[PDB]
Amino acid sequence: ESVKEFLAKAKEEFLKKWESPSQNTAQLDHFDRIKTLGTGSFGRVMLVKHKETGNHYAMKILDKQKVVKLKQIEHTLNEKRILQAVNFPFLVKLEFSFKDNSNLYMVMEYVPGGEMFSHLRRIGRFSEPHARFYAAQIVLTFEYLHSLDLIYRDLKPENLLIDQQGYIQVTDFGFAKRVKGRTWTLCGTPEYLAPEIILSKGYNKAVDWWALGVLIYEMAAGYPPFFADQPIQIYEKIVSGKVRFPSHFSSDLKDLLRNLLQVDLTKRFGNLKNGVNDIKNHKWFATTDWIAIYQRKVEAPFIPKFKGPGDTSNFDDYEEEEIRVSINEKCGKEFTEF
Ligand SMILES: N=C(N)c1ccncc1
Ligand SMILES: N=C(N)c1ccncc1
Repeated sequence: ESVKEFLAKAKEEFLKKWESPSQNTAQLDHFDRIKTLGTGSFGRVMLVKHKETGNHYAMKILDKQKVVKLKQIEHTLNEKRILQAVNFPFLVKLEFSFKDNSNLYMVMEYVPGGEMFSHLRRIGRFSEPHARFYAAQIVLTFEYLHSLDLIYRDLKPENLLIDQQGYIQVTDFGFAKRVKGRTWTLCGTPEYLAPEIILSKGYNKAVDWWALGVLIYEMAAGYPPFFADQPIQIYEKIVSGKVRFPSHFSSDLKDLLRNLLQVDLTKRFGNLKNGVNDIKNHKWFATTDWIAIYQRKVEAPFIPKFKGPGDTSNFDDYEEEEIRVSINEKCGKEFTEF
């Protein structure tokens, strides 16, 4: 009942913000730009500093014209509407949002420890206790998101930032969506796609649990289970129903992964009658104090090295491009609700 009442309040609070989203809560010249932290086909993330408070933030900047051309309008409206409505210890907090003639802006907390991906590639692979600590946070986060009828759809090490306490902060909700029932969009990253996405089926939250299997495998092995030079070859391996495990994997880890990497979505852990509890009660998680993880009372496997809230050393170097704002409004109709 404690979990039921927790999730009921979580949904109440989400729905109130979902039905009346915040809009236009800062403007660009409230900030100084410091450094580009990442770049994509239609957007960027920049470290910025608020000029009055001195606080640092990660500012996601999306080019409206490029969003339209890459057919990401609905997805970018999803991302902002969801981010301004959610609240969970392992989700990056949105602090401000606004738009101008050219761009959409989402200003969120800056997490200086960097992407899990960098740390995983630096060390090679995580020990099972280390992987399990992160996995437990994703399990709780998906329990939260799925109870709100939200599917995340982009789980991968690059989207998991490590904070000052060594805990995960999930970022990039660009593919997240509120879904009652099925949805159909081809999106994600090839190595993490569930078979039913590859096969163009109407799919559901079970794709997140498949991706968790991929993530746990990758954290514990150092590489994902389905790897190939071309996406088509990755997809053939994903749908095959065959995975090989390193001998150093524990038997419990292999058993959990076989049930998360279940190609038949109707047999996949997280999608059975007991839902998330088939995962939480699995022997691989026997040492996990779920409440202590939620309360952030467990000592983390490591704390990232950084000097302070403005340190960018755990992110990499990109060409610094202008934040140009047209004299004329672009795509106003498409982004009215942003
Ligand atoms: N890539 C990001 N959205 C990000 C968020 C927070 N801190 C750093 C990066
Ligand atoms: N003390 C623990 N590790 C613990 C394990 C499972 N459930 C609660 C606590």
